[PDB]
Amino acid sequence: DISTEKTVESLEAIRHRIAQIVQSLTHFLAILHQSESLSPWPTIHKNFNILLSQIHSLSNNLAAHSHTLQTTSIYPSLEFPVKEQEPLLTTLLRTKALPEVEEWEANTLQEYEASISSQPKKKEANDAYQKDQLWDQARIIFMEERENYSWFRQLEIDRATEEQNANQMLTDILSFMKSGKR
Amino acid sequence: FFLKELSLTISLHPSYFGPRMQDYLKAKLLADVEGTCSGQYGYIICVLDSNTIDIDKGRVVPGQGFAEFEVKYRAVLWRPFRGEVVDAIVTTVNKMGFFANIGPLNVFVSSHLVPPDMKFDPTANPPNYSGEDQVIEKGSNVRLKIVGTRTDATEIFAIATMKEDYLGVL
Amino acid sequence: DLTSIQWRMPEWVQSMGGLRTENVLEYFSQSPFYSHKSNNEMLKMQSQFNALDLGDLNSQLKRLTGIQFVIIHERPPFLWVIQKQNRLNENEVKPLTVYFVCNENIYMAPNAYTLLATRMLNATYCFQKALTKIEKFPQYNPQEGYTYPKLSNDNLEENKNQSIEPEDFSVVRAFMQSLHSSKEAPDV
Amino acid sequence: FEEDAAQLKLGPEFENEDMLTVSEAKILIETVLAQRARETNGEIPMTDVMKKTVAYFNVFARFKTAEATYACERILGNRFHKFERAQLGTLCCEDAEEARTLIPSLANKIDDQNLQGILDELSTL
Amino acid sequence: SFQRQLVQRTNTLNSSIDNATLTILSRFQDILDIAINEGKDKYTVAPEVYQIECHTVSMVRAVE
Amino acid sequence: EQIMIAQTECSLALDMTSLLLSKFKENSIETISPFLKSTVPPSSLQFSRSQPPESKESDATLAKCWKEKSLTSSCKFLFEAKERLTSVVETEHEYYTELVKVKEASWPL
Repeated sequence: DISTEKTVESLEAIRHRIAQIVQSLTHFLAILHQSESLSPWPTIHKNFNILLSQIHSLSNNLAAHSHTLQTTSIYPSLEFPVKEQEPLLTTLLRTKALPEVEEWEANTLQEYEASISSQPKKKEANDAYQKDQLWDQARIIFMEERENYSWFRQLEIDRATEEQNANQMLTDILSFMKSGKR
Repeated sequence: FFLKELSLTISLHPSYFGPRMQDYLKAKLLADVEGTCSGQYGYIICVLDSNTIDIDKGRVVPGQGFAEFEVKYRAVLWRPFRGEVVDAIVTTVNKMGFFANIGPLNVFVSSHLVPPDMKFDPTANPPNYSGEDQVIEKGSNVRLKIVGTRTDATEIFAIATMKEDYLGVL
Repeated sequence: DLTSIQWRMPEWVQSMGGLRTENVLEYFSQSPFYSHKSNNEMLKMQSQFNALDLGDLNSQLKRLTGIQFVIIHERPPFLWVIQKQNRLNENEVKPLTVYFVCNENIYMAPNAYTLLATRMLNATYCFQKALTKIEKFPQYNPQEGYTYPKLSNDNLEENKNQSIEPEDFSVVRAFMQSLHSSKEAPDV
Repeated sequence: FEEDAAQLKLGPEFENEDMLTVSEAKILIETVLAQRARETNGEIPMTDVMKKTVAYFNVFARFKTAEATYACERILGNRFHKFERAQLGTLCCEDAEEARTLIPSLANKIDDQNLQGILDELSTL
Repeated sequence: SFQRQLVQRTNTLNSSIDNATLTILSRFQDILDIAINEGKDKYTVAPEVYQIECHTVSMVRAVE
Repeated sequence: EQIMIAQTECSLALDMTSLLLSKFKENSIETISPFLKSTVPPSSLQFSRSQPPESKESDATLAKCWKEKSLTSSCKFLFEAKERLTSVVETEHEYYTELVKVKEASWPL
């Protein structure tokens, strides 16, 4: 019975993240619309950073949420208009991406298979688990060398102390130029 | 929140008669009333200056040299009353109650006025009052029903409860 | 394949004049979406045996185990909800896809995650594509800063503070402002 | 003397006055600020009362838009009880039974069906 | 004081160094975290490219 | 253009997901694009319980090859950026050598 709660809740978080990235990118495009000419490139990178925050939280919400989503299936209910409103919803039921880009994925399959034509029989994935696992260990060794390091004088503040009493010594001679007490 | 008409007297000084008094009177008004609070009208959020700003008078003082300019103005005020339901923003959570916060007024929800399903947890990462899945920490606007209000020194303070239906976590 | 694609043989509907009740599973039987070891089809085999013993549908169906295409939400005269399922008992049900009358088409209902992944992938693809045939044109310099080479720049054409001790409009802006004041200057 | 809750009861002047809306209130505040800025040196202390409101107002933007407010206004109409009005547009959700509980003063004031219809319009807004 | 001028100035310099250099550190660091493939959906593999992009570009950026 | 397509498609994500979550909470459908509420009533979309649904080798294969292409893209990035940066060094150095001719010859700066 919890799954409906998973729907309203986790999809509330999702639609929230969408509400972020979309309208925020409207703000983005508007920032682009500021352009009499040149775009602020570093700002653009900052925008892409914010996008990294978006993909961060979104990928975060993919999580075990997909474990529930895989069983899910969209369908319009009783209040959905029937006469000819459907086809746009069929597009909403249409999971199809960019046909050129799906063609691109097909290109990746067929051309990796072309690499297979260059390399007729060569398994790698089994030890590729140790490819990524060597990434997994070498990252740790990398962190080791990181932790080994020293990281970032204060004496400069004490240089002010040289002029501390020198100001007090400034008080000294003036007291002589004043009182002249010996 | 209300939009009402209030009065206030500005006692101007000769030094500022010039030829643009109107401006001075308006500037002085904003400064004296905005941010203030009374038990009678409550928090004077801000004054709807412009168009809704009347400047009558005034009659100079005999033994003072200062003239009193009566002013009628429209303002946004926030006055609370026992029995009103409002959304608040929890600020702190102590085994003493719930230190919420609505706008500019501070609302205290005595622990004794909180359901018996919300046990107090001080060990939990951040002191909170869960039950009962529902977890109310220092970041969860709750719904309360003002039970009693007080006005001590222009300032206002009342207590709210969570005993009725449809109150609590939002 | 199972999404927004044509699969129509309208003349069948032209004969039927449209759907009624069980006849939806007729044109659906014409559809690939129809299953052969569905209880609709194994008890279609029952129609090839017992024939008479099928009732409407759901009585003969759900009481018997296997794949089924039960009806629940009519939407006359176009849509009709018909979910796929798998009974494991005369009582138990294990529902599958909601096949639906898309009118001269019936489709499996897509995962939300599928289209969501489509959105994520296409969006991040727009990001990466923004990084593709665009990046590395503003070449960096500590001194010159980012640079924008051209056969001709036109079109148009953390440092230092203290230094030596247009307005393309010929103050035309204020002149236009004065035009605003002056168009009704006689009038105002 | 008068320290009840009601049930619509308390100060007469305040009762007479119309309770400003949340989103609309914030919009008006914004408008006011814009008019003031029209010729400012820079700064204008917002004291402490401003900060709080600025937060609560944004944390309750039941109409983050200049038109949202107008839409809401259009949807409404019948006064009934300034308070109740602003209260209904400040809470939201959802069923009748719930409406009475929150605003017992509604007793035999309005029906139901209608209420439900209004809630649906708000949720979609 | 003339002291805090040059002192806070140079402190801004080293702080900026901390900024860009730590940027290079973490951005080069987490690409290694990005290396994971198995046990994750292919569509979840898609973001990782953009992740690596932002990390490396952030690196050369911080270098600049 | 591209951001228009993807981002507005995401707006459709927010809108239709709002159509789904409008079955219960009303503080969700509110964010839909203005044309939609004028048209289709909320709470229209509804989820169905169905299927694993399916899986294929293209999943793992693309999951590998795309990461390969990604890390290699990082390599090309680091190397060609190394080129442009080295060139920037080659350019920038002349300035401060001429500034050896300046400051190391004692001139105002």
